[PDB]
Amino acid sequence: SNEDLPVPMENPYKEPLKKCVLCEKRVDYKNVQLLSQFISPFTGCIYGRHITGLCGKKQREITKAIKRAQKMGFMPVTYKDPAYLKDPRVCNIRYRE
Amino acid sequence: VESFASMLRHSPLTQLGPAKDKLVIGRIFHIVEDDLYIDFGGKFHCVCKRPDVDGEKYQRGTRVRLRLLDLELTSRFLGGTTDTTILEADAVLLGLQEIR
Amino acid sequence: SRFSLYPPVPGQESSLQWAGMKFEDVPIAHIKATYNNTQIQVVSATNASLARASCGTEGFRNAKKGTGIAAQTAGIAAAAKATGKGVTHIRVVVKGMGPGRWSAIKGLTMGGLEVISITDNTPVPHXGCRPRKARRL
Amino acid sequence: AKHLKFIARTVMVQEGNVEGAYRTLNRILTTDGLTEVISRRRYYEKPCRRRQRESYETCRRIYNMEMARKINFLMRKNRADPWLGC
Amino acid sequence: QLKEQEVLKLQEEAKNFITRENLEARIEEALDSPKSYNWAVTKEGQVVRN
Amino acid sequence: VLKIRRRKMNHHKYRKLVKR
Amino acid sequence: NLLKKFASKTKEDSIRLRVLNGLLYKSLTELLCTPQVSQ
Amino acid sequence: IQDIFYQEDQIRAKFFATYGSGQKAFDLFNPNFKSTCQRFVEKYTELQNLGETDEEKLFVETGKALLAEGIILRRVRE
Amino acid sequence: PRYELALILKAMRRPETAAALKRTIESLMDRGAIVRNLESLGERALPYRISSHSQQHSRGGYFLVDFYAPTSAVENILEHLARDIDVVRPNIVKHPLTQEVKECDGIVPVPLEEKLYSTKRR
Amino acid sequence: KQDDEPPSSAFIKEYKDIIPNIEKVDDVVKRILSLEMASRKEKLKIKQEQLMNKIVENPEDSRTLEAQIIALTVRIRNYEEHMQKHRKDKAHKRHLLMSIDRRKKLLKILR
Amino acid sequence: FMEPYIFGNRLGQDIIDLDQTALNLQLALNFTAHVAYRKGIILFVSRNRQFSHLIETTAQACGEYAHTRYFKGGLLTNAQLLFGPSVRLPDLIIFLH
RNA sequence: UUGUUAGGACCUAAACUCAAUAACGAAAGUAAUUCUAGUCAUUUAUAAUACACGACAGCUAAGACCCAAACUGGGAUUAGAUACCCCACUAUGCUUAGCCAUAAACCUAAAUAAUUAAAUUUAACAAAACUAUUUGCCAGAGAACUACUAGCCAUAGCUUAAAACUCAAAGGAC
Ligand code: FES
Ligand SMILES: [Mg+2]
Ligand SMILES: [Mg+2]
Ligand SMILES: [Mg+2]
Ligand SMILES: [Mg+2]
Ligand SMILES: [Mg+2]
Ligand SMILES: [Mg+2]
Ligand SMILES: [Mg+2]
Ligand SMILES: [Mg+2]
Repeated sequence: SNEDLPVPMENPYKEPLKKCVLCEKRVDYKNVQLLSQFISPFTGCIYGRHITGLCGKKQREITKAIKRAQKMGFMPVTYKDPAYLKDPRVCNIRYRE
Repeated sequence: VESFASMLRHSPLTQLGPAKDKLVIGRIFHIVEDDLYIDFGGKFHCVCKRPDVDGEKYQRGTRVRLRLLDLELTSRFLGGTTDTTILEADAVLLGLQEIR
Repeated sequence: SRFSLYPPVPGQESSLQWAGMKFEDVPIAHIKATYNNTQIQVVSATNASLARASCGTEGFRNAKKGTGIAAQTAGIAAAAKATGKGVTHIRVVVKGMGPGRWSAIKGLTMGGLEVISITDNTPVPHXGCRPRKARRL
Repeated sequence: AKHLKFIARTVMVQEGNVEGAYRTLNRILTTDGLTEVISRRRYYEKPCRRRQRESYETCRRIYNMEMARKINFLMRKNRADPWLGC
Repeated sequence: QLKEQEVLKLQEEAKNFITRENLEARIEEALDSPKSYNWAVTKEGQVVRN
Repeated sequence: VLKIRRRKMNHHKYRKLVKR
Repeated sequence: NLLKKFASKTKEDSIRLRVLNGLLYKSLTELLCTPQVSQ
Repeated sequence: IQDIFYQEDQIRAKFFATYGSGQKAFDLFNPNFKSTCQRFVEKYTELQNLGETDEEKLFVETGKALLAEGIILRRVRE
Repeated sequence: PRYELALILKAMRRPETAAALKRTIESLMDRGAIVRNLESLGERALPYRISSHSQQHSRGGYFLVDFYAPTSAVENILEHLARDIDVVRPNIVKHPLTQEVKECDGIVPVPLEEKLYSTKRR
Repeated sequence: KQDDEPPSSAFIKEYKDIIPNIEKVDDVVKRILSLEMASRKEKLKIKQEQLMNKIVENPEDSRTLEAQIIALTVRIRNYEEHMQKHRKDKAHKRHLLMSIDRRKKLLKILR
Repeated sequence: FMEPYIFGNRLGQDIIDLDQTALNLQLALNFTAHVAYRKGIILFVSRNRQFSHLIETTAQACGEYAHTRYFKGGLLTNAQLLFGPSVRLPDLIIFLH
């Protein structure tokens, strides 16, 4: 009929979905340096997923690892260890104005 | 006579592929204060702001360079059964095209 | 080469000294700011009491005992007692969230003491004791 | 009670600006939600009321974000009239 | 094939398991070499071991 | 509206009567 | 139903009003001494 | 509604992922405009008519042919 | 199954620390275990002050012991280690390596409309 | 009790037919892959397989009514052992009574 | 009700079959000619303000009428009150928009 | 008594942030940590006179007891306070064994498989509509979550559930 008619196919130009910072990375309770990047420096409170930027799965993984680390004598509870204050910033939170 | 299906396949707009982060040439057809209305060959025009450098050069008929983002700005909002369109395109004016 | 809001880390070497004292040595001003009375106690870094004051001891009574100006007087009174004992720099640990929480710290400054840091120790239970029932008014 | 004292919830005064230190400590304790927690924990909120309150906040936050999105989506179309006289 | 390989891998790994004979020697090797599980990520998702 | 109030008021008068 | 819900287009008094006035003042003063309401 | 996808789009998608959009700007007012990407697809087709069956072979050979033509193709991973 | 022990030990000199790790690992073997690896993480300051056996501790030596044991031995091991006077805090968990990092494509956009079907009902 | 209980030296169902082929395997490796270092769930997969061989004509098929009945007898006897220790577990007491009733329904269709 | 006329969706932008457009446009132009031939009144109607002056200039060139402004309620259903007792309504309305 | 304690003891009770999450369970219900046990295939719908469960409050017995708190006492308030507010304190909330079987036990939606067009706002409002299958249930309101009856560890209890008589309405959504 017509050679120029469009051909059914999956979108070639499809854009890959957006991954979180921890996508496909092991989250362990002993890696307190990674865990400390998602708590508050002053209170030690876990940040929500609107701050950490994580997905549901990794948000739950970090939460379960911080609590296990805190309960097994690896991580503090009421603050962030001063030795990890220098690590990079991944969380969308600015205490200073 | 060429068929419509052939025309669409070989059309410059069909060749562009996705219009995000593409480079295109536009023409200024309407100016309102420091807002330039630029036709880049699509359905909807874009509207950019006159650059501080060489502001006087951007007059009507002047061909410029653009970085497309969307061909039409549209978005569905809560409680809407159809998309809300502002009947405008999104592009970033980069500067005048060298006549050469 | 910038100021750090975070306090010095205990057990490390720092260049920050106040009146030839390290951070761990600077005396502590314990402010208990409740909704009725604001108490203040100043202690040395070895936990020895030096000054004490409160809105009640100043002479305020009942609802006046729980105002901002009442706590300010208590801080100025605690400062004067502390200044006599030989205290120039204090670490302010403010427990409680009452009306004279800030005013007590402002009185201490007016009394001639130099605050170098402000800590908060308001009790926050992690799940704890059932609070009293809501008031119906 | 078992942790180290003066690391948690401690700000440092810069150049004797004792008020600025306190005002920053307040912004910290509020951003972290400790302020609301201490206020609400004065009296007992019953489990049924806590769930009603949290469901309302979530729906309130969703509606305030979408309405802001609609206003910000049409922020650019608010410009000088190009077709004045028509 | 997969299960045969998995069994063989465990057999090779079992060479270096601890036993009563090599307990004290393996204890001293562990004390000599500390290990670290700490690492951090950037906003780009890149590990940053120190 | 008045139907639960009436069940309540009717139920209230039965519990009082049972007590007497 | 969110849009429907949140559009929302459609001597006793003397002693009671001496307690609400005092308490509301006590409470609103505390609200404004923190960033809780707003910065 | 049929999604309009021609067979050239498979080639065009690879070109945009490997080299991005040609540094020359698209002119959508010229009805017969030939972009750098459309020339890549015209040469890629010619080689495929000869009978090359490997997509990798057709992608690197077309790049060499355009390099001889003088077109500046930058393999921008960024 | 495969379990990872997390053994915080009292801060001691190497002679006594080595004796503590020999006595400990021997107990695992006596309970029918197959010890696979021993790792040290170093002496450090505890995140908080842990009180064990009528002594307050601020520093301890962190160690990991990878091993296999029946499901019935896990409880007996923890009971024995809790009675040891050189053990600040023993914690047995299922070995992390037995758990495999899942494969994720990405975050698919969720329409808020299908979140007000979720949240309005809640 | 029942006539057959899997020995502790038996290999798990994944490696039941793989280790015999391997020429030589260490005692430790056999012990890691035995039923001593496995969960109770693994020991139940061996009990079921033993019964399927001894009863079903074609043990390869597990969708037959006779095979489904065998699957529920292992679960039923498992829930009973659970309930002998957890006397006040009401979720598992329900699981036991619902499987018993399920087995009766399947035995009725088979008959 | 427009899906019959849409050739397809080119990466989010619906494309309009120009073969149906030619057939429909032929009928519409033929009908517009017979109406104009018989001396009927033709009213061009649009509310797009970019093309308000162009459409008013076109109507004047043709010899017909244009209404590109705010449309009063009742203009056609209550025309006698608005325009007069014997006002003749349009015989054809061309909606550019 | 108070404040401080980087002093000691206790291991009672409850589980911040995470949670802007929407998972698990038949429902009730369930989110401190770890480990053990553990949810799984009947084609699908359809069950009581049987079996097993069932928030909170309450009963029985032995314990626990930080805090909260019916009742009770004290203080104030008011023409009166038998309440609201303040202080003290008990049953009770907890554990171990039973019992009781009640909720606006509500998503005020029986389950299951369809379809989205039948020119279906087929009242309105909720939650778009609608077909088929099977069971349960309903037939004006009040009298009546009542009387009597039978069953039940329930004894001021629960489930089951009328009539006389009265009215011309009751009721629902806007
Ligand atoms: S987006 Fe892949 S794990 Fe978070
Ligand atoms: Mg307890
Ligand atoms: Mg298990
Ligand atoms: Mg009591
Ligand atoms: Mg409900
Ligand atoms: Mg009842
Ligand atoms: Mg009755
Ligand atoms: Mg009866
Ligand atoms: Mg009747």
